[PDB]
Amino acid sequence: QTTGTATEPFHGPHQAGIATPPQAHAVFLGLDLRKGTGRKELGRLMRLLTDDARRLTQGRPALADPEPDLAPLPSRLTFTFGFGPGLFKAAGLEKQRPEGLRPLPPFKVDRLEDRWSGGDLLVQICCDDPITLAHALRMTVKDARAFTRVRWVQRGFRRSPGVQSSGATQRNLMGQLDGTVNPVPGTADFDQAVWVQDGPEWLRGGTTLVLRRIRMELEKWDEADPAGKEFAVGRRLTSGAPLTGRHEHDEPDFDAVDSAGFPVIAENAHIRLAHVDSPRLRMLRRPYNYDEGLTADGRSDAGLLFAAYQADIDRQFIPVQRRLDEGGDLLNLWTTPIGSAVFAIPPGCDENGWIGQGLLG
Amino acid sequence: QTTGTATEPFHGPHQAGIATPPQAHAVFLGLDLRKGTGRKELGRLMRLLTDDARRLTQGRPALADPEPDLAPLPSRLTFTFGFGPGLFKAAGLEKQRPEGLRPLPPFKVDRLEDRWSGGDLLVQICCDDPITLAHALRMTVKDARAFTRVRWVQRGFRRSPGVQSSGATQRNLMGQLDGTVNPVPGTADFDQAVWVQDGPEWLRGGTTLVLRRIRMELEKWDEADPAGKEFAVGRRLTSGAPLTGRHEHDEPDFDAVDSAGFPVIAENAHIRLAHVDSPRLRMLRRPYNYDEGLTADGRSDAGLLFAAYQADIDRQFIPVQRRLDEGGDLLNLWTTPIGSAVFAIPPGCDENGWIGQGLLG
Ligand code: HEM
Ligand code: HEM
Repeated sequence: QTTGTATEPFHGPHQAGIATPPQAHAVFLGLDLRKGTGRKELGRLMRLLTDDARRLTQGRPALADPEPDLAPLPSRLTFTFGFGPGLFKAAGLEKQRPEGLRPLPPFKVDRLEDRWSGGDLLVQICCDDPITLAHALRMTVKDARAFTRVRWVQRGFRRSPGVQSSGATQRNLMGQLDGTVNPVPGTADFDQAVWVQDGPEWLRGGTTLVLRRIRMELEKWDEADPAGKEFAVGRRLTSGAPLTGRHEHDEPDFDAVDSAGFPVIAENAHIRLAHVDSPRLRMLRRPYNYDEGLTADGRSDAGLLFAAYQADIDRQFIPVQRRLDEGGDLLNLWTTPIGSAVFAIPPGCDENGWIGQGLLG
Repeated sequence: QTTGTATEPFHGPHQAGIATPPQAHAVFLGLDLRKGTGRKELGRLMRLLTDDARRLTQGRPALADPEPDLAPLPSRLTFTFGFGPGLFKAAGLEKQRPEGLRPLPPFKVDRLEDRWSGGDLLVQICCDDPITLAHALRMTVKDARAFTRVRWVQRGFRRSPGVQSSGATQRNLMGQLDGTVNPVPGTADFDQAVWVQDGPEWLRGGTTLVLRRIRMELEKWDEADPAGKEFAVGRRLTSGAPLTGRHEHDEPDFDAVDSAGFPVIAENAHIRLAHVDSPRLRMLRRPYNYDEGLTADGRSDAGLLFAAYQADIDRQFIPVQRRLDEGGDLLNLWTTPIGSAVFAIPPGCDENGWIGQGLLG
């Protein structure tokens, strides 16, 4: 009943944390495999981590929990595990790597930093409470340290629980309503867009994650005229309505023109370039905001942990980003991708099973 | 009514953020004055910041707000401004610096880092929502940048709103219930312990802040035996009860002995060394937790933003810390102060007034 006692099921055909409505906090933990971590070792690793998530998400201490009193109040804690391209070579399982699971191709907007890119193994931990989250992260590292090195850890947040109603769209650190057009969990379009059905059999019921750390150049954004800001996106700042409508969820009319005959939503508006007509081909956007550090003279380092889930990186992610990589895409003046990683996310498990057992077992 | 629409009054005899029950998130912003920032400039600065807090805490955009749509949902946003020792020399107001407002004396446990210590000007921003908080921080830096350089920014969190009931004690990242013995806002003991009445007149109705960034050596803490953990503190881990009682709020009996004649609460137990018999001399503890970064092999960098408020640093803070600085203080094995700063926090203001006007006006 409480924000603190509420739980998310750990077991199911799918891993939690994907269809789960985004919780208030997230940590994306990126791990590289140690020299001796092969197929057997990854099995022991995933069995450890599986049981940790199984207990902690239900508010129970992990086995050998160093802080058992931090286990209760799970606050909708979820774990989502993902396998990077390198994990299949280390496992001797190159035959099982999906064809599209590989570093994204270069984009003109890219300013990618190694310290925010790549990784053999992802542990994505989401939770409505940051103390519960912190404990879950320590326990993960307690069992992963023998097998892996920490490549990076990216921390993000959304609104605190209760600040806005459930399902209402939340704003990003540019002040924009962010998440209006999105596959809805528990619809035909969602399952077909998100859950893998083709390709190697182990991944069916899983998905893929494209995780891109995108900096917001807020100093430049601030000085941008507000009417220019709406022209660049294709929607109004306060209402979130498309420029052709009046309410946030009005459907963007990409054929409307104005008095002078010009498109109401501009040719390079961000919702035009990013739109895909076929809903079943769309990506699931499930981002978190980040805010990290200030320089001496007061420049912010903040932006978006852009988390995209799709059944097929080549069909559903790369074309959109390629289309965004154009010159007239005005949002590129104010955003800069500084990190890129891709992960194959296995199906869920039941009792007696473990995450990744279909691949590594 | 909502966690998001709830507000804290900005105006009053005292600044908010001190007696205010701690909100879910905090940022402590440490600023050093630029070479040209004297008494007149500090007046313009404090008038800018005052009006920013006045509007933003009530869910209204600041003047020249770059992200006005991030102003609503204030979520109990508060600002607390503090003046460092150097601020009085730059203002030509050395006569008005409280005698005790100076860097803390050295302690044996100290491992102080310049990047977490000192500062001429504090902006402490607390809020139940991290997006609201982030916007408030950007607006603060927007108006402070011309006058100051950012020395440090320390970010901290407690439970999310709704995870525990109001007033229930929350745990720290060592799993300990933290905050049981504390002056209660709106009692004689609180007002006498917290609000300045003696010393220079401008500070009456204000207070002082001792802000110490204290790292938790969690790798060592984890390997410490649980019964040893309770012996070191003087209280039980799950219940929070003193070793002489059964419930969290039972009064510690510092005269009880066991069968063998030995003190039940040990001579160097952390609640014994830190206890002050006279409640009116106690400090107000209002800490935040921090969790920042992992090394390659999985060591955490986490701990406590220990925020202590008192009318008199020499009478109410330094003796306790000095008493904690002893050799048998076992908590010192697992905690390390890595940052120290002190601030004089002015009284509040009304409309037509501004924070610090009694000092700088
Ligand atoms: C910091 C970077 C970005 C910001 C601030 C941003 C912002 C927005 C905003 C304000 C909207 C309209 C509201 C909504 O429907 O969510 C939107 C829509 C969308 N964005 Fe972005 N976006 C960013 C990056 C990206 C990237 C890299 C992609 C890559 C695929 C992407 C894909 C989409 C899609 C598919 C939509 C839905 C458009 C539609 O069909 O109406 N966004 N974004
Ligand atoms: C990371 C460092 C620290 C940790 C983990 C810690 C933890 C605790 C715990 C678990 C308690 C008992 C529960 C409570 O009443 O809050 C306590 C009490 C207390 N602590 Fe600490 N503490 C730390 C540092 C400090 C420091 C530096 C001071 C400096 C004055 C201090 C002053 C006090 C006081 C006054 C009490 C109340 C004791 C009583 O009269 O019963 N603590 N602390």
